[PDB]
Amino acid sequence: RAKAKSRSSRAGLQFPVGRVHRLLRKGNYAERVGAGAPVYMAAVLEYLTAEILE
DNA sequence: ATCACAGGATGTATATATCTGACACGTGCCTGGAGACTAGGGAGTAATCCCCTTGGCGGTTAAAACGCGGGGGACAGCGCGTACGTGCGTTTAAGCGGTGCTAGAGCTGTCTACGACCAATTGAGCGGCCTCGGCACCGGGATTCTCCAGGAT
Repeated sequence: RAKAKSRSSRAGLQFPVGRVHRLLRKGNYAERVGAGAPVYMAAVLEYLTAEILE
């Protein structure tokens, strides 16, 4: 049994990834969401967040 | 000097006849709509808890309302001159039609890596709690604005 590990850490991100994946698959955006979509998106939201805050 | 009218010139709308290709209708599929069936999760209902909206009171205070005087902008009127509009004649390449080539859209069939799904485990994040520190406000002083008088242009 591997230890549970936050994806944000894995991706080197501060924004949550599992949650983004979760949001993407529902809200009825699509029947299915690919593994790399949540990750790509989390990076984008984080990037923009940084620009405004900076 | 201005009004209107009549004539000409021009451009528009009108009826007419003919042409053609874009619609209206019919045929033959064929695959998506409709009927029939079960299974189970979402929506509906009521309980009820308590948070937050409503209404009311009294002070106190800044903010609105009102009035007056006077400068400054909005507006109308005038005249200059030039930058556009209109019409003519020459030049351009747009549009039409047809030809020929093949690059890439669109569809078929096969196979497999990917994600939905489900059950188990747990730690990342949310609610509630205390603590005190950055921000808002007070009062005083510094200096940085605007505006008028008087002396230049």
